[PDB]
Amino acid sequence: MFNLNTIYLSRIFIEFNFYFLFFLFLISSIIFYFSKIISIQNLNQNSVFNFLKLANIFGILISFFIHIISFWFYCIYSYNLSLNIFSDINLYNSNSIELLNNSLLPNYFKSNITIDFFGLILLTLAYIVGFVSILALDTRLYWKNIKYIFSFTIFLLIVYVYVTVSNILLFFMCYELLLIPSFLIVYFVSPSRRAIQASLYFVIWTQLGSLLVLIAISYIISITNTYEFNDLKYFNFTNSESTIIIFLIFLGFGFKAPIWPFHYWLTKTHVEAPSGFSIYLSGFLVKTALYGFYKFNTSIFIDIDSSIFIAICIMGVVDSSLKMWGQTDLKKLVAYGTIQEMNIIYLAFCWGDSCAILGGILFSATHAFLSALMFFLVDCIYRRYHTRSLVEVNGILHITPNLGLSILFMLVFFSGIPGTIKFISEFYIFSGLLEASPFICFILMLVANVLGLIGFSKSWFNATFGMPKKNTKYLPMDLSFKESYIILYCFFFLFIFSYFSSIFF
Amino acid sequence: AAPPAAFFLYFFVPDNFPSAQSGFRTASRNPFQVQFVFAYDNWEYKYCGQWWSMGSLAVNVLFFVVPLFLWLILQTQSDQSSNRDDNSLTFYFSNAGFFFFQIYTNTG
Amino acid sequence: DAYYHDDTHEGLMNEPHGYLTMDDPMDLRPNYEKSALELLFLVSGGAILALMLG
Amino acid sequence: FQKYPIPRYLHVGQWIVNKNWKWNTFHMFFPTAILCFMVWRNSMISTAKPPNYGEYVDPQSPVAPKAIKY
Amino acid sequence: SKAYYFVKNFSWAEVSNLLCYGTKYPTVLNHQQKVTRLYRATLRRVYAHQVEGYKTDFKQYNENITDIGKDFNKMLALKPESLELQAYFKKYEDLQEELFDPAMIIDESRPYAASSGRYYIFDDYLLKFDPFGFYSPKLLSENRPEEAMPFYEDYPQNDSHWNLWEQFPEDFEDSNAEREAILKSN
Amino acid sequence: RQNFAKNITTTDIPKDSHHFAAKRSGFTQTEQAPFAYNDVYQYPKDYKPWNYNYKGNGVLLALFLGSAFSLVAYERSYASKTGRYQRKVQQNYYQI
Amino acid sequence: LDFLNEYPIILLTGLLFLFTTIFSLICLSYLGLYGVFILNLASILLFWLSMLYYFNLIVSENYYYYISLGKWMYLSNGFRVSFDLLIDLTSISFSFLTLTIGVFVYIYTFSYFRYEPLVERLILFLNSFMISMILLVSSGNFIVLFLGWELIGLTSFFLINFWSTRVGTLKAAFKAFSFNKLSDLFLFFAILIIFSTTYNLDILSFNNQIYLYESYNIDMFYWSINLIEIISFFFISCAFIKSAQFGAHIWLPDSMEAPVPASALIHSATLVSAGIYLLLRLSPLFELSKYAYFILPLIGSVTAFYGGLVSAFQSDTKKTLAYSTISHCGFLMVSYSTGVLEFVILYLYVHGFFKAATFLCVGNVNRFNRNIQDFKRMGGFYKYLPFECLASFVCMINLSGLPLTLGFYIKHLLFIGLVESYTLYPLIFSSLILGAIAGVFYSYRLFYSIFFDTKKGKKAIYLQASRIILNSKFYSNTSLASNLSITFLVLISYTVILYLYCTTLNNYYSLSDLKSIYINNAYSYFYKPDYNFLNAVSILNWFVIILLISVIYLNWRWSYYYTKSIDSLSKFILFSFFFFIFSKYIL
Repeated sequence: MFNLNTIYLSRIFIEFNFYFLFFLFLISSIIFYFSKIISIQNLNQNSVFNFLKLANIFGILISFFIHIISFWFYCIYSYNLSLNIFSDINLYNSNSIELLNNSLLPNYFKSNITIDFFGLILLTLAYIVGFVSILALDTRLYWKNIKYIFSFTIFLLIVYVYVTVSNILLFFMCYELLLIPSFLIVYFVSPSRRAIQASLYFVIWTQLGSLLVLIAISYIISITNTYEFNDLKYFNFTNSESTIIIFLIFLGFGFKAPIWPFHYWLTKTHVEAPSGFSIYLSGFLVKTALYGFYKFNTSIFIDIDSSIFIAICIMGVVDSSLKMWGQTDLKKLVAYGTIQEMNIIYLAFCWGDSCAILGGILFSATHAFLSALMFFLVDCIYRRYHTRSLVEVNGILHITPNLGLSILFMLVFFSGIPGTIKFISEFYIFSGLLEASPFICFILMLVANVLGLIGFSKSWFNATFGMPKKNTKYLPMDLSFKESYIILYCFFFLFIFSYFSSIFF
Repeated sequence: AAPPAAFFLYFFVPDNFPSAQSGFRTASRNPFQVQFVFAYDNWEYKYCGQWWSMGSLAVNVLFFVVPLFLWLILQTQSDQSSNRDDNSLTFYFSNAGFFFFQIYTNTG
Repeated sequence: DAYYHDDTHEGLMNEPHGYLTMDDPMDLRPNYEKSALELLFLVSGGAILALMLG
Repeated sequence: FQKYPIPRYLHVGQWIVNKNWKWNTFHMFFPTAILCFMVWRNSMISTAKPPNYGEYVDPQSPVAPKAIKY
Repeated sequence: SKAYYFVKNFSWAEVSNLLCYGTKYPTVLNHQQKVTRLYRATLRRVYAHQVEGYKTDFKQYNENITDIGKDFNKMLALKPESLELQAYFKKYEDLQEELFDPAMIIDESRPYAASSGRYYIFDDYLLKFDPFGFYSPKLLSENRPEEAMPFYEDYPQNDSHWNLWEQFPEDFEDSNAEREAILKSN
Repeated sequence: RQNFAKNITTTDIPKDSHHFAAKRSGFTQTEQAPFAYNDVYQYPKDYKPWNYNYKGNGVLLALFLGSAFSLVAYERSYASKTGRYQRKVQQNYYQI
Repeated sequence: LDFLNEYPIILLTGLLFLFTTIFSLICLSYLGLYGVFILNLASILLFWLSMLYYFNLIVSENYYYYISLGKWMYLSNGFRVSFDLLIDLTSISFSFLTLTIGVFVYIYTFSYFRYEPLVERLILFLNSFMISMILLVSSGNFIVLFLGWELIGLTSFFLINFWSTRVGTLKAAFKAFSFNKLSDLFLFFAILIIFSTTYNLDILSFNNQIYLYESYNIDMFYWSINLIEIISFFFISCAFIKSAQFGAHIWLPDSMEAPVPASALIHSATLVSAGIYLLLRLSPLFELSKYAYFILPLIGSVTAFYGGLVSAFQSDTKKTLAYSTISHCGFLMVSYSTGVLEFVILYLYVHGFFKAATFLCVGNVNRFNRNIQDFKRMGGFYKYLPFECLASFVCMINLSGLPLTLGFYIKHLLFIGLVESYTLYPLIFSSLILGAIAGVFYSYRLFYSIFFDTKKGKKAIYLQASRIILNSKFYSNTSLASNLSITFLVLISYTVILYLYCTTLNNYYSLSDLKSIYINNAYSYFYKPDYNFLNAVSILNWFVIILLISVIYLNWRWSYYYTKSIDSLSKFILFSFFFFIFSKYIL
């Protein structure tokens, strides 16, 4: 009983959600600019900043809500579309349906909107992680730097255009557009003094990766004078060009999604960056490298052996997981966990368009929520005890017990109890790897799920237990409602997304 | 041992907005603890080639040659997959560039 | 035991006490973080119930 | 161990006695029993059992195990 | 006496020194201090093996402690540089080593005992803490301003900053009553 | 720093003034001037700081209505899926 | 009623227990000490009664149930797994023992920790551990089995490290945590191999189609390994880590600083039995495995000998019980290597019941001695803990396997079915014989040193427990509830063990089907034994008699009764000879 109404519902919702967000951003920006002369906080009760804050929060939430309904529409649409071509067995008829255009708004950037499952998963992750991160940045924004309240709406708009285009050039441009806001946030909002050099490291590594990706994109564009993913079906690349392109895109996207030899920038940036932006960087930003690579991996025929890339990813996993024991800073430990699971996800895209991509797609969201939760816990500890080092804080239980309980439950979920999506993603990827490489699968499993887990658990257990004897005059209070609800929502999302529709994945 | 007199401390950017949660009560820090906090970040090697023998030479060499070992093991198991007609380590191209669950519609 | 003291006589036997949350019961601030997070939970649950189950 | 004071502001569980524990026990026990009854009632739909004593499974009956026609 | 014999990365020499003498560095002790500490350690070990033992013989225990007392009384009157005193030290350190038990009974009153530090004791700073005023009265002024200081509000426990503009009841009458009254007057 | 106003207009802050009485008389030549306001917060006496003091029915009613709508919507969807105006109920049901 | 037989209420009562435990954990402020105690006691009693009703039906009659709660997770493209429970003989055998021991430990745990500030936390942790273990043994597919495996490791990490203010206990808990992570890795790799082979996770189906893959091989990078061998290797490795066999046992003695109810649950059935359960759950796989055939008897016998001899030298009561548990786990491994699945269940039940009772008695003694667990500072405790003395005597004579007790029969059954075809048979048999005789030594040492030696303890204990003002009808050094718990536990243990003995060891075989098709001739030497076998068992009988004479009549100290002790030994020898002559030849 699928008809045209659902098709047009899905398309209209996809386009109109973007225009909703854009009009919110434009109105709030106009109000901010034209209300005062200098555009800085007035430090009184009637500051425009207040309104702006609410506006931004409002919009994201509302857009997310619309997105959810929008997302559901797509699912049904996609499902039935497949059916409409699976059951067309008569040789005389063919599915020839041509749609119209909405008469209210123009197509942004003169392009036709096309969407896929992994793009909408990325958009949902952007929505949720941006909401959490902007909630975790209230205290950092103050006199003379309130403008960066607008950063996450800009991120949402850019990622929307990124995921809703079949233009490979606009794809690359939207991928490139994400650097300036990130650098500005690290430069102007971070409180630590060491963050000035960390931003430079972030910029230089990420831009080297972007330069490699740019070389590959220029290669593809010049050889095939086209900007559509479809036209690549009618042009063949020789062995040399295919090898050059695959190496360039792998290295360039592995600079951002940190492969083994390039994670120094990520470690420094997480150690020095503000907590909210750290949540955004681990939860969502690195995933932008997985998406683009996937697209460029799937549109080209490559006739090379993926053993070198698989070995690089596995070396990343082993190197990151072996370094967890000797970490006393909790934020660095969370960064290393992020590195190991990012490399695990990046491994799943080393077999092309095979069924290995489903585990990677699910584990991207799994890591997004796990990293958001871990960095939020680190932020709570840092704001409570004014430190994030095991040698300075322990016995988080017995004083503010809710934080300790959250730490222990986070450890359980990271260990991967069979009731959540971490176990599902591990099962997918490890089944495929065991069939593809048994000894490699065993080695990777032992290194990741035992040694790294033991180091992680030692560093986190020692902080939770003990006696907080040092400074009783300055000991803090327990969690607030905001932090409790954020942690509970992360747990709930993991457990309940273990129940998503099986048509996908 | 006497408490340290000079060590790396915490630093903040100019005009930083302080964190004032839970009444904004900050205690004095322990010099040994701060020294440990900032020691590893500022640690550096002293002469060229010091790393190789630092700790265990055999263990360090084994750690250094890990990626080659992984590549060789993958090559051997690829040999095993080739004769059994198993999944090889290649970028499979069976969907002709069609994405996973992608809307493919026309206008007009 | 020999010299047991009942709860009424025991002055160090506690009744339920303590603040559940760091939030001030008599806060005079128009804070909306809690309302936003309850909106998130309630709308997610409603979207699950009204769109996905059956 | 000898009892020692616990701060009033802490929501911790050392040496706590609730004077209204009987009604709370009632109001936590009975709805729990009802919820478990509903779960069990739902689960008995998907419960299997071997044939009873003195009964045999006819191999040609629909309930008997089946193969696949290729 | 802190019983941290095995929970620190000690060598046997350090543990033997701590068992025989109450310190890791017996070279900083006087002659009388060393003699008395060795006598106490020897008597403690003999009691731990011949009174609180497996099949304890009281008569043998009395004989051994009498002999040990005679020997240590001889030890006390000797001179520190004498070789006989060094031989006595070596003999009784060997006795302490030979009766060493990896499963020593540690008194529960010692700092690093098996049941030590099982409870966190709250001091008066935590007992008197009440930010919100349910248990202890809280002023609407939030503090008492001391002289030579300005009157400032206390920092709240939750600095959320996720606040709206000031909320007013609907149809709130907020006309400039004073200005209108004065302008009407003149 | 916080900059919001504390003298709200929506309601009057619950307080009492018997606690912390001022001196106002019998001063010496060396002691300090007495304080001015001295009012303290007053709690409703039925407030439990260790649990939500929630006595409403809105959340339960909303969740119940959502679940009931889910049930009726599923019934309609199943009836439509079988090509019927309403569900045809069999006379006997068996274990799955 | 036929409705009860057709639709089990075990699920309803177990769900009630689980939900009450979780809600008590969350809503602990509404329920005080008494509220939590009463609520969880009601739930656990209802669960125990329902499972006791169904125990007879599942064991004697051929009743078992397959319950599905619903589709749970997608684990492959187009594949979904459901939450399945299998209530059969193998599952109920572990679950009933766990539930009974847990009920009595629960009642005892209130008297223990009588005035501690965190009794509720301990009670709820014990409930959580029991729930996890019961869920583990009732698994219907491999995913639920893995969930239970990870849950028992996690909840035991919290019973250990209960004193969370100490990092010393944190180290001990972290040791077990690391060993459990290794166990989880091994189990999950084995499950991955199984799913890659057969593309299913249902246990029952796996037990019926694995024989079709006996002649299969897998390609490791330079090796071609038989499929059954590698799967059995990984399963046996994780079972060895959980059951604390030799080498991987070091985490278990360090687990003894947990409160004694947690030790009673952990060391008697539950955790240490988990590995054994795995061997019983997947019997055909290990029947078709060469690695199991070689490794189960050798490692089992070495573990039995090692634990038995180390236990006899311990002075800490909890350490003695822990090493006895290690020895009995080795004996259970050997009993499984026998090939008779009934003997394994009998050994499991007997050891679990009597070990739990011994832990309870030892815990009361330790509480009296003010947290000093070494009996070098005990002695003459009979007049202060008389019930503990007598109940402990009964429990130790049953646990040590002394002649004319219930624990004698499991040892005898183990020695009936031992296979003599192993290459390393001499070492295995010597280890088994040396470990069998070690029970008398540690049982005698524990009982005599705690209760009937000279006063080796501090004067404060004896003198403060004996003041004139304390003379009353209410006088006691323990609680009445502890005595009632131990008494009822012993009575229920005797009843259940006698029922199982009747079901398995009678001439009329009454036990339900064990779903195994590997049958050997072990029962023949139980049904129709021959002369040389009887002589061989008499040899070990006389060895035990000599050891008993040694522990009774040896004087290690001077005493006023030394000469009379020698005279009494001579009198006993002469009287035994004359009594034998009279009983055998004339009248």
